[PDB]
Amino acid sequence: GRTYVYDNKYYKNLDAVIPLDNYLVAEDPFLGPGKNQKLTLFKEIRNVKPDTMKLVVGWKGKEFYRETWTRFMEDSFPIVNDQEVMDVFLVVNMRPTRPNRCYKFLAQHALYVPHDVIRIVEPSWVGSNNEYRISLATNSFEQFIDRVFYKPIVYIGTDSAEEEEILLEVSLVFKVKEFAPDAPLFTGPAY
Amino acid sequence: GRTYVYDNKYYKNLDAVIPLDNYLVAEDPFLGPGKNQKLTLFKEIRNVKPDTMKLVVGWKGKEFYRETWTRFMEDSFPIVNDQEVMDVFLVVNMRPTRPNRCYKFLAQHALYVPHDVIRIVEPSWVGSNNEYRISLATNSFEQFIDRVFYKPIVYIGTDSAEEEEILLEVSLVFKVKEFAPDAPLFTGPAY
Amino acid sequence: GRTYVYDNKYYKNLDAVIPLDNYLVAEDPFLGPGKNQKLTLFKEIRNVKPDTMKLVVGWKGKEFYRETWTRFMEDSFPIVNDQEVMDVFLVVNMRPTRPNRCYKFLAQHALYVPHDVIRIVEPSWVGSNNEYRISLATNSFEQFIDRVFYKPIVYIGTDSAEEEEILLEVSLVFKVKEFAPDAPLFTGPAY
Amino acid sequence: GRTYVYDNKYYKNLDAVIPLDNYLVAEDPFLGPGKNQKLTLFKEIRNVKPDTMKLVVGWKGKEFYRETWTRFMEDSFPIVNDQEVMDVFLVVNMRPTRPNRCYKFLAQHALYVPHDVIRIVEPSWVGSNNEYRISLATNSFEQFIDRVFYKPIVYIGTDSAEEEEILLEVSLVFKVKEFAPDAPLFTGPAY
Amino acid sequence: GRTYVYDNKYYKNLDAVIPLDNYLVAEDPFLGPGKNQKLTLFKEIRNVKPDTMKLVVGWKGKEFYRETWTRFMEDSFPIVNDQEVMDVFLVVNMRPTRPNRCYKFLAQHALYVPHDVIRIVEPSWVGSNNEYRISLATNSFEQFIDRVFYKPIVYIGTDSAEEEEILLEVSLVFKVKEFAPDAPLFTGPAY
Amino acid sequence: GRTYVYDNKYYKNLDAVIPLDNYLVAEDPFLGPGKNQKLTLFKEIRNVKPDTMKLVVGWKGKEFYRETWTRFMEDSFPIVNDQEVMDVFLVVNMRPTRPNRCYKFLAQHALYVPHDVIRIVEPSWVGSNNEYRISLATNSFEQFIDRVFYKPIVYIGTDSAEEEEILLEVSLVFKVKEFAPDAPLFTGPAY
Amino acid sequence: GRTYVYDNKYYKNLDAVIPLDNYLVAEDPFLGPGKNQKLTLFKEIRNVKPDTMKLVVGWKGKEFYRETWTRFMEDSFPIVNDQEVMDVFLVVNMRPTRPNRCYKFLAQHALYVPHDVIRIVEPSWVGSNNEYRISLATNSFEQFIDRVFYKPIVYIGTDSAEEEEILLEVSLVFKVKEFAPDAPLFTGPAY
Amino acid sequence: GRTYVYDNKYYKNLDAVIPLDNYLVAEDPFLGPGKNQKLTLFKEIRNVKPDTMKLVVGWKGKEFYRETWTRFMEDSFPIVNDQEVMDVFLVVNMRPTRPNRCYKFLAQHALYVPHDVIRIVEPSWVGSNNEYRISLATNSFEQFIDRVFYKPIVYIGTDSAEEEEILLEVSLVFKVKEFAPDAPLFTGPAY
Amino acid sequence: GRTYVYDNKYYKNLDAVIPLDNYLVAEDPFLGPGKNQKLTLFKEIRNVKPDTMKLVVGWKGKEFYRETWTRFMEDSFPIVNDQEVMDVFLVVNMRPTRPNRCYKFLAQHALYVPHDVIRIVEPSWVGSNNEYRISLATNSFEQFIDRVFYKPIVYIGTDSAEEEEILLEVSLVFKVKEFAPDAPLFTGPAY
Amino acid sequence: GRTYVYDNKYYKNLDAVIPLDNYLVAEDPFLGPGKNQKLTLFKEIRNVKPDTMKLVVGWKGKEFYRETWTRFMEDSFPIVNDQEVMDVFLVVNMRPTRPNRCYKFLAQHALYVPHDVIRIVEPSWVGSNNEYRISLATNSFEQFIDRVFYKPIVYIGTDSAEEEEILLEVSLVFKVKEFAPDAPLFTGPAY
Repeated sequence: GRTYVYDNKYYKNLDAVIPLDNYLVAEDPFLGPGKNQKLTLFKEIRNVKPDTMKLVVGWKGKEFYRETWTRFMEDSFPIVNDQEVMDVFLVVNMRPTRPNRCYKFLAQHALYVPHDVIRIVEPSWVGSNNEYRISLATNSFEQFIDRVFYKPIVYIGTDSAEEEEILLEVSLVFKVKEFAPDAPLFTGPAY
Repeated sequence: GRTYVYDNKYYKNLDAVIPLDNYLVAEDPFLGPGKNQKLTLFKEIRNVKPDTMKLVVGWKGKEFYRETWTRFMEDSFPIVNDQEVMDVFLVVNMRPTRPNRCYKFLAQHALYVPHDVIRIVEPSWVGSNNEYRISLATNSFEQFIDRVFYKPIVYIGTDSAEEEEILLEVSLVFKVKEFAPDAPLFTGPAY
Repeated sequence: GRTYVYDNKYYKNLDAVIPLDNYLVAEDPFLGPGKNQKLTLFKEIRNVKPDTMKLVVGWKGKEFYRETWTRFMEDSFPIVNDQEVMDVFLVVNMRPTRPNRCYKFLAQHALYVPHDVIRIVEPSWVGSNNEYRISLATNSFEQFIDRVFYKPIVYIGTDSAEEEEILLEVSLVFKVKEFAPDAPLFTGPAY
Repeated sequence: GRTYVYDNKYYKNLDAVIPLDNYLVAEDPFLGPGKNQKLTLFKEIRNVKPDTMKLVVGWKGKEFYRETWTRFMEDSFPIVNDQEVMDVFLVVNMRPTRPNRCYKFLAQHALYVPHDVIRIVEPSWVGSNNEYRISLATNSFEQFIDRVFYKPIVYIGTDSAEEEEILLEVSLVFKVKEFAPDAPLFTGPAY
Repeated sequence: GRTYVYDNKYYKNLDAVIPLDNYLVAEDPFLGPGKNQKLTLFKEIRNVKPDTMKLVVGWKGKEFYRETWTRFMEDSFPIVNDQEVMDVFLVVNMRPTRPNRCYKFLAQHALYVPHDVIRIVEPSWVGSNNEYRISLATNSFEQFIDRVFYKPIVYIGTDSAEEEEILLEVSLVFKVKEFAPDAPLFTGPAY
Repeated sequence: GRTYVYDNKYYKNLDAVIPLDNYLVAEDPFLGPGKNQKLTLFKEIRNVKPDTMKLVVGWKGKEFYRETWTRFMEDSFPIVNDQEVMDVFLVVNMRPTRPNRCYKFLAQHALYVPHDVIRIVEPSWVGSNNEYRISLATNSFEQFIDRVFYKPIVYIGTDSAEEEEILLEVSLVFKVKEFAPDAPLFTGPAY
Repeated sequence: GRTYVYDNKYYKNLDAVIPLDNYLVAEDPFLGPGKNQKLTLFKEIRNVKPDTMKLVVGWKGKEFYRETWTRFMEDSFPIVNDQEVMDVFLVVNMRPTRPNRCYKFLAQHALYVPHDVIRIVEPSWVGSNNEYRISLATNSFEQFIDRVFYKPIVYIGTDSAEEEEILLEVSLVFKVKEFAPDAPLFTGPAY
Repeated sequence: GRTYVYDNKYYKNLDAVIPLDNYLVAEDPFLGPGKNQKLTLFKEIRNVKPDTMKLVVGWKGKEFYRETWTRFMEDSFPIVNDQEVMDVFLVVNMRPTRPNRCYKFLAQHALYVPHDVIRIVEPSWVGSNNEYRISLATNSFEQFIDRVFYKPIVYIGTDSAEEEEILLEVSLVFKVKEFAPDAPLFTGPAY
Repeated sequence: GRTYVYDNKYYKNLDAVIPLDNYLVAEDPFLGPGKNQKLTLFKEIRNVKPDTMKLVVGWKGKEFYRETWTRFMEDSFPIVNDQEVMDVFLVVNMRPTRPNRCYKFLAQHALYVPHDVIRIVEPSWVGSNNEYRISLATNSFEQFIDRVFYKPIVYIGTDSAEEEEILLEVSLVFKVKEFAPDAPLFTGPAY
Repeated sequence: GRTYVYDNKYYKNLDAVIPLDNYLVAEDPFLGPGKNQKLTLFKEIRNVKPDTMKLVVGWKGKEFYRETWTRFMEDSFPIVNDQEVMDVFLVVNMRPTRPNRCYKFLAQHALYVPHDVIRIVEPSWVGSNNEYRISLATNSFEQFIDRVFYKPIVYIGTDSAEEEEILLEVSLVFKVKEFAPDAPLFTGPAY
């Protein structure tokens, strides 16, 4: 948009001259409000037979809570501001250990000792990001137990007609709402 | 895609030669993971006056729990594997008893003795499948009570300007996550 | 569609002669079933610095519950029919106090004394309706406390590179399911 | 169109969420009101020279009326209900006696002894159904004559540059308006 | 479509390799079967006032029949073959006597002495061909009267807001079905 | 654009989720900067023969300047602010005196006694607004002459094949750039 | 296309009323002129390492000619009519022995003892039909040698990053031009 | 594209201001490089029965070579420049002897006495140009034999269900590459 | 476009085988013929009230000419070739001093002491480049005055409903037509 | 494709939720199977008159074979693996020696002393790559002659109406099928 004046005659550039409302969709939590904090717990290789699923993790509650508290605190310390853990996601990331394989990943979870191997029965189909993301929603682990999110068990399979070797990566993704005051950090003594 | 070789000259068939990412949508529960188990409880005929809704079911808690436990166990026994009831849906299926009628179904629920007849006030509009699906989330019924999902009441109406006779079918649809081990059934003694 | 008969020959007007199914979307609560009841609590002017958010409301629980019970009962009395409060939304409506300003509103909530001023960290982006709507789900306030929804705190900011004066309006929007019987109101004595 | 309720939140399926008036055209009589009754009178083979048409039928009035009354009554008896003959169509169906011939059929009618062979002069062009349909609108044939539709003569040709052998089928198609009472047939004596 | 053979390999040119059914429409009579014979009777100039129509022709029956028989026979004699007059159309062709005029022609007919001037009342609108075509369906005129089509009267107007001078041409268009035998004309004596 | 929060899960409305540069064009002066002031000078009826143009105005310079100064000053007095006459347009507005006429207007101007009637020779074609707009760029008329825009002559014709009566309206349209200070009008004495 | 006549008025159905030339392409031989005769010679399983190709067939000329003559004659005898072998294609059909594998087949041929294993160097890419088709153009095998098409060697590989087990089927496809006289087969003696 | 200059301001006309790469196709030989020379050898009428083909030409080699040498030399003499016969095509042009016939032509060739009549077995389908073009690639005929292109036999049929009379025209089309020097023709003696 | 020859057969790549005229538009002067020379004169900050415009520059003629001559000569010296100043543009470039402001710029010019502040009356609307470009068309400044383009005054405003602080940059853009001979620069003495 | 689980409710990202077969085309040899080896023989400048072609190369057979053997062996030695020369292309690359010339290249070849200059007669048109590619399909040159591809002559012209100077580059492009065993190169002695 450009203007020119020639003896009270004005010029402009030619180029410049030339239902669903009732519904809502949820925002992706990792893309939505709050910070993302990924704590990778472990790696695992499983070989899965067709029409079966293998147990990914079989921790007792005390071990799940010890691993969660330890890893979160070791990574986060010092917690400098008031913050809220909006949610904790158990993330299972899958990949083939072999190239030139074409199949889809299958998963199911639950929130006694679980079966190591189960048959596929109406599973959840894992998308192309090959990740199954499960919503699970102190000074010492002792105080964490004294002051009293679900303990997950997960099964992974494929829709393949042959045995498949899978590499699994299990993580905890924390959704954190940080309340950092409009206050600077000063070297002591302040002022 | 076809290939031909004629004296080091290669040939191929002519025919062969010639934003929203931030958001999520929930999967339909009946189409999603887990098995579907429909227990039809009863059939009912109601005549509904314009601008009114009639009570479909007025069971006491003890009767709702007796009917649910009895029908589920009678249908399922023996429960052979570890399983989880993900959810229980109260399904109300509606149909006109007369042909050549054009109107939409209206519904409302709640989770003292309820009114048999109420006035329509900002109802839920039932879709073209003519079904209103409400999420409600042992050895004897006694043990089921001893070990301690909501008790629903439902109203059905029409947007019709005349009285309408409706046939109602009330069911419980269970969402079941079955954990069947990779283990066969053998005639005893095994091996 | 018009028909004419001329000596057993029939005539008609020329003009008359000439995947996504697996998923669900939630209905907007204010547009969906149940009545809407808006109780405006107060108005507030805040001046917000770039990259910061100011506290909108810092009521103690007892004050939040006193304000909610008082305003709801004063507005609703007499409650003539059986009704259910489906949900309570804390609505924060924002507007600039100045014209010719172009920026987007930013918000974050939480359900000790909160900080008056915080830094913007992965906030929720407020849409073009300039409203942040938070789901929060007796005879005297004493009976309301004796018989025992969350207490919200909200921060508002802008993505502006300059200081901005904002006018805020805080309301409670109640979602009400009214069960009005098919019964008239008669002057006493009835019949 | 499917609806789901989860704790007072409503869901719907995504797929369900996503001049010439001044004029009239006549309805095809065979497709329009009234029954169709086809009485095939005869078959005929004619060889037609280019630019000429041959006489299909040269019956005297008395023979046309004898053939019509006889064939209609022999086919229809007993006429059980009140009925009206809306119209009578003389239908001439044409086909080549040879395969691999490509030409169009030509026709002309009239309602002294007619010429057997005439020259083509501004004829009617027969369509791809190869049928020329001409609208022509008692106890004994004697009573039919005593109580007193036109007698047709028809010529058929081709636009071919060679002699063509044609197979002709001549029929009478009656348009019948039946007035069958809402009354059953009982074995005598009735009741 | 071209084909080439090179040592049992076949080649083809690349370019060669790459509801309303229930209704009928009448064919335009002048374009349809039968010959057209135009007998122009006379020319006439009329000046028509806005919202009025002037009488085009006011002949007595005897004059209409004398003019028709005389003009048809004078033009046609000798009638060499058997023929049928399918129909007679009274054609009124209109044109402005002045250039640079923009208006539409209006017409009405009827099949006592008629009024010379009438008011326009729900007329027929003449199309862009500026022609109003009305279907009207011996040795001496005496024999034509002795052996015993309607006598038309026509009014023409305009939708103009001023007086308009119109040139009218009145004709009779005959639709003739000629039955010319497949027989030559020989100089006498034949053979 | 609407936002909802349900237990740290964020929601948005579905509808909201879903060369020539080198050249310039002049702005229409009547639509462009500066005020418009129309002084209608006179009305005139002319009858124009085909292929000819008639003189609209034949004023001497002194009369053109007297008429312009008088009409402008009589209309404008008092000139309260500093202003600049950017341009003066001689506007000739044309219309037929008769309805139902279809032709285009033709014009030519010039800035001895002119011919009253000229032949059409490569004229300017007047557009559908039927206006020909010609750019022409004190206390007493005497001072206006003492202190010392062109004097126009205009011809109007038609492309019609007949004589046409035209109604002409001749005006002067002034383009005025007003410099009104940011100062109020006070009743004397001020303050 | 249907026609109707009503009192000399004709009716028709409404529905019926409403560069690269310089070049040639070769016809697919199996789809083109001449009969197809497939003689399957053998089946073979090969395991191919990434970036390598394995020899499919390493027959001496005498063995290739013995296998070809024997299989063709055993299948064809008696050759009842004059015929011409237009061409002989060596067809190598490939398939994975495992499901859920995604890769493309690679091939190369040649028309001393060949290497069993070679490296992939600018190969021919096999299309989606997984077939590599190579054009190769008596009473006893002795007479076939006495009266004196090329002897092929073929390599097959994949573009896979892992070792792949392939099932190969090697065939000879004959293109046969049969000249069967217009003469019947009679039981002897004829006539 | 037009340019105008008005006092250092430049003007231009408004109208002026406003995969398959890996493959080759052969050029049609008659449209491609080299001259075309058509020598028509003979005309022939054949009547072909359905599902049969008739022999077009049954010349002995000596006759084919005599006819070819004689016709080529008689037509070409004197051969004034160095030239190369790129190819010789046997062209068979077909046409029906009767009008109003719709069928496709069928052909087959071969390069003992051949059968006059054969059955159609997987023929070549002749395109809409009705031509079958077969590539066949001295001072006296004696020298042509002394110094030592194939001898063709051709069959023609139709896909017709009746007997068809065909007119055949057999030609030889020569593809000639002429090397005419950049040298004039002078009357002797030159210079 | 690629060509291949195989034994007199030619190949080509497949990919290669597959009103307003009456008017003119002016070319943008800065993009059109002649060089551009920008002499920035000064920077200025103005605060403009809604519905008002502030004076940008109020130089006397002698100061405008002194500033123009001085700046042009200081920048250009030495003028080595014959050149023509086609035009001089007064360019006023505007920008807000604050971010997050949305309004359009308004301007007016004129070519006594002018008012510092005027009311907006039919202004020129400044385009998105935020520039108002006004066409204005020796050895010492004394000689420049002795040998004898307009002196501009400019007002700038906004369409804003609040007071706005604007940063203005005033420049002179010269359009220069340089006539540099086809002659080199040599160090003296030449040759 | 991303999946989320919230209390047995499954979520997916919205974005993820939303004839010629009978013919073959030859693959470009330089893009198809086998390696490419370009041996540039020489450069040449020719001036070609309109409607004429100049001889590019006039080598005797012995010189063509000496140049080919020498250049191929000098470039290739040592030939380390078994290889097959699939084809040899004579490539003539053309370019103008002058800029701002617009014409197309013309070519013709042949496989006595040839004329240096010939007239253009039905040539091959060279495409936009300006290359004419002609398919032409030991220890010492003596052994190459002792053990016994065509010798080409090429003419180049233009469709220009003036004389044109052309730069020509003549090369031999070899198509090589390398059979490199799956065997490494070891320093002697191996193992």
